[PDB]
Amino acid sequence: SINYILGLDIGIASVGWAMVEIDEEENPIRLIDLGVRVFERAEDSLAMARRLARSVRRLTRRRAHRLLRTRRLLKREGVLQAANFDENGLIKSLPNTPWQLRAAALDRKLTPLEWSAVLLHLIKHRGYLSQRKNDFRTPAELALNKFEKESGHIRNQRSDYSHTFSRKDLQAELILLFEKQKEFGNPHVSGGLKEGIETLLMTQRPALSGDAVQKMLGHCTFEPAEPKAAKNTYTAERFIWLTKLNNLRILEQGSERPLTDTERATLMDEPYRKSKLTYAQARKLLGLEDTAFFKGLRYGKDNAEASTLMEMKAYHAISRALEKEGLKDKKSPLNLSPELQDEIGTAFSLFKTDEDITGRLKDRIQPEILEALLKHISFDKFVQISLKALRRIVPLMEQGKRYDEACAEIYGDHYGKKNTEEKIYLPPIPADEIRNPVVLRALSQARKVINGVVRRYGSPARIHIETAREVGKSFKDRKEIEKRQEENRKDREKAAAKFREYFPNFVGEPKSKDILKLRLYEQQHGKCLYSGKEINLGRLNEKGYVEIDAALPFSRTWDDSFNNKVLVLGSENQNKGNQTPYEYFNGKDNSREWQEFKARVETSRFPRSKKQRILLQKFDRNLNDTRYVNRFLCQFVADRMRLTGKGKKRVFASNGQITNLLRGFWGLRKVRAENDRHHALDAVVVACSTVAMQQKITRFVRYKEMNAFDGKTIDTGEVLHQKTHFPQPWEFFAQEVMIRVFGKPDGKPEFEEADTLEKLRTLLAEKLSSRPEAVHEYVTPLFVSRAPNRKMSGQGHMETVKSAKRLDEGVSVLRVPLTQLKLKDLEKMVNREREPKLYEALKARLEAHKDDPAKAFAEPFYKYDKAGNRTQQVKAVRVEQVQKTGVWVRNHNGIADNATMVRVDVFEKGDKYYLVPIYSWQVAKGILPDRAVVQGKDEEDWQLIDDSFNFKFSLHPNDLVEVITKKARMFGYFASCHRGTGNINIRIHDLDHKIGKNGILEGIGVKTALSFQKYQIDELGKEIRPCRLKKRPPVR
RNA sequence: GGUCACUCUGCUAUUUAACUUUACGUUGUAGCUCCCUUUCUCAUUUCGGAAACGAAAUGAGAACCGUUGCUACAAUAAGGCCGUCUGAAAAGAUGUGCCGCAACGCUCUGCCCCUUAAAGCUGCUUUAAGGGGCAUCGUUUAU
DNA sequence: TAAAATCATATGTAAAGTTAAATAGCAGAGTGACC
DNA sequence: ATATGATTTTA
Ligand SMILES: [Mg+2]
Repeated sequence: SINYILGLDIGIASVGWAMVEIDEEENPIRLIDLGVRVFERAEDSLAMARRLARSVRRLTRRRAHRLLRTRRLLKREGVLQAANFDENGLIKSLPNTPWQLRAAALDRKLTPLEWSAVLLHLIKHRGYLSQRKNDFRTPAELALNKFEKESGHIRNQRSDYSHTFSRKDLQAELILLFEKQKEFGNPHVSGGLKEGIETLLMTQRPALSGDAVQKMLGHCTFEPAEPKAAKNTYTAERFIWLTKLNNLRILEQGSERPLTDTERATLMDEPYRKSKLTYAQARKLLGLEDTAFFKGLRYGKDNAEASTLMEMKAYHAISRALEKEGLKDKKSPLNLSPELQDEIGTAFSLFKTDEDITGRLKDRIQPEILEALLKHISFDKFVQISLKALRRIVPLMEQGKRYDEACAEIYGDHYGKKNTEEKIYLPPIPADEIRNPVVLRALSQARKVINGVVRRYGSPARIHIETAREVGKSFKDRKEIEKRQEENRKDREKAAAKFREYFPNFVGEPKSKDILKLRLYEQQHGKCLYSGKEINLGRLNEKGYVEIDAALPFSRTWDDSFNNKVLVLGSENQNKGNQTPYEYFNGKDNSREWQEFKARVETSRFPRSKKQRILLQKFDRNLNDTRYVNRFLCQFVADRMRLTGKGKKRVFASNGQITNLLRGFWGLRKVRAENDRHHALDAVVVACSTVAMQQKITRFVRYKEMNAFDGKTIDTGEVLHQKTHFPQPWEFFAQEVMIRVFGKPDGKPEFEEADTLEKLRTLLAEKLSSRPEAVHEYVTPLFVSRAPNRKMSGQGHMETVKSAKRLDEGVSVLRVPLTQLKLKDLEKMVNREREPKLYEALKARLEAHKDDPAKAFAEPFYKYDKAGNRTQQVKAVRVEQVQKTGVWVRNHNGIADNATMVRVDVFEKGDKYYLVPIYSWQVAKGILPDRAVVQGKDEEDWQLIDDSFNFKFSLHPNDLVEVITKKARMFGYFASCHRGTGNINIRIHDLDHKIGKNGILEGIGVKTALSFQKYQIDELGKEIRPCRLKKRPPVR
């Protein structure tokens, strides 16, 4: 066959792959083949969006269900008498004054209709119930009075948020309303009715029930049939304390030593004996004259030995719960067998509801103790090793054995249980282990590419993959990194301690967002960074008092990084909406408030990176998934695939820094020429990168002070690039590579590409004259393959609903806010002529404010009668919009634009092609469209399809298409189809931004097309084979 | 001696998946409401008149439609279902009711492509066996 | 004018929480491949 | 990014 090395540059969206032939001494000698697999889809996540849509489906459905149940309950308790309901089960003549009725129920009897309206309104708007284990008289009255005698509206609004009502405040309202209405008569104050209404209002499903944790929990390292153990387990805590104890090291004057058996015995039961065993305390218990330090620590400008080193969190948690419930003496030790401690830790870790926990503990532990435990405990996180393996390992570590010693005595080695069964073809990725569809897709596509090169060229000798790791750093660099991480650790400790201070009643310990809140409270000086008012730290858990605002919105930045979050008031955050602080304070004209906000920012303890981001006034993603893909790939490949290389480790995990340095050392520095083809180039370097070069680079950067991106060292002040030490594979490596990868010659991107075998072979036999091994069998050009998306589902329609009452005309009607009503919108306002004075006044404001609606309508706009008096305020106006097509939604009461076109069917009649667009909602419906696009006309005047039309094929996104238009011949990848125009759009495989519009041929006609035919292509860019459909495919 | 990979532990930073809720936003429908096109009915006032009667203009009042603001109800993908109790059925009662914008895969089905063999035919076709790829198929994924 | 290109404009949003999984890096203990 | 109205250019 042939001996090559396969190199891989894998990203979130692409797999650049390359092959290099090596000799019997495994050096590189020839570039055999290369390609780029682009498997992404048209651009949070798709899975995240799916999850949010599912959650809102469940929310809508559960509210509808409980309101249905409420109407039913009202019927069964005789409140309503079935002359009250209609065909739809709705209540006829249901009054629409429930706030006023909720206020009046404090002072009079209510009509059965009034009282039903009150109950349904309370249950529909039921407020937020805390989910953490732990006027007046009425929120209604209060709302009515201040808000409406003073705000004009009761409900919250987009830019004017006004109230926050607890579910318990509304529960108090409900109870007080039944008590009052029973003072006044109201034969509808049943005990059953009360129970039912209050249960419908208060009930909500648990966040975790049953096996929810177990289905997510991992499995043991050593015995994979067993689940992980919880950290809040006597066995797991004893394991962690034994590993900290056996691995503890005293750095003496010059020598270091492990703890003596006697010292280990002096410490063993210390974390059990007291709340925490700190380093300074252990120091005092150990003798340890002052010229003795601990390997680890920090030993900075703080009391480092005050840091903990161990507390038996679960031991003392259980102990303190039992103590606080008068069941264990504080002085006395905990009185439960370790098996029971493990069982109760596992219980509160796997299960969170009282029901589920008791269902696993009642027969194991005494009901007084279980009562005390449900009350004060919260547990989580689970260590990496099951309880079984830990029960086997921790006794040996009690004896002094190291971690690996015990693991090797018991299981043979401390590497754990690995499945390694070589196969020639990489086995599919388990996908049980990877709950990340983007990572899973990248891994599956890399598998497809690898098994493709194996089906085509046999087994690779060695596979080199580019990871996301960084080169072993200097000793100064990583100690600076350590200082900064340690600064953060101490900030998190201070926040957690502050939180324990203010909230002694909290059950469990602070969670991450809790440390986030208080760490912001610290860095911000205890004030809302938008309003300047101090934050009442006593109520952080009150829903709505303060909210963690993504300063730059998630919908616009997809950013959750700490530098993006500020701690602001609930009202302030919600009025901010999805604006940036710059937009929110209008800092174009430095508003009185934008000057203040900026100042508040500059006087904060924020890092100067966060400060710059909080104020950006400018726009124009994810590498975690990439590193994850790669670590997994390397591990997977090594563990499971046949390789011909000489050694035992035939997979080399590389990283971008080694590729960057080799491209800088070999000439391929490539400022900003980023086009899909480049991923092949990297792959080549990855295949040429070897372990020796890894090691040598690491030595130069760590011990010889080399910068690990530019490749330069500075002596005095010389600035020398270390190019010499890393010879490229062959002399003219750069030139050949550039030609093979990109078609054109290295020096000039200006030249037209060689786009076939003959042109490319001639070009590279010419340019590099001397090297005759450059050309050979496999020197086909680089044609970037793209995965096809032939999936039939997707977003059915856009999410704005528009009025279709005038759809025959060909217009939708949507009510636009004035602050958004720009002057081109105004002339399409519906009452442009019905209300001429209104049109003219709106025009006047827009013209006076240079057509800036936010400034034009910052002052409230009202209508005026003929007498000149002020009348109603205008905050929005219906506006007409063209609508020639759409999706009926919301019980056929509105219409929305199309969102996703699933496929385009092509037919032929008289050597003319026609296009039938099919969208997602039609699949939902089961409709297979009859009419093909006519450019100028609406869909009714489109071409009916019947027996007289020859179906050619169907077309999904990124299917390969060839269109010949006696003006030009074009080949690609289908992207879009224009219903208005009837044309298609195609991506050029390499998305070369010089041809088309950013690499997309927009507006390609296929009506007069000489030839219009669909192709396929493999993972490598090989085997381009046109295919013809036989029978037109249904949609269901 | 170094670098690396992996095992476990503490930590820092970031991300993913799953779940439970809130409040908005949009559309429709109502009630009160703002403007306002049209159309009636009446009044007043000018014109005309032999009479009755007609004509304008203004001002009240309605009504269709448009529609401003507040409140409520319904819907919140398009589309499909499930338990329990009555009931011969028709169907009624009922529920912390369940799915639907992602991904993987090849066991069943559909659908594209390649190889090998056999036979035919003057490059195609049928039978067979194997091998891929994508799915409207199986599953993660159900009351 | 019919068909093909080009330009142009619009896309749902803010929170509260219970969880599990992953990776990059710092540090501590180890084994083994590899330079 | 896609979906598609609105406009200009081309056969
Ligand atoms: Mg915000």
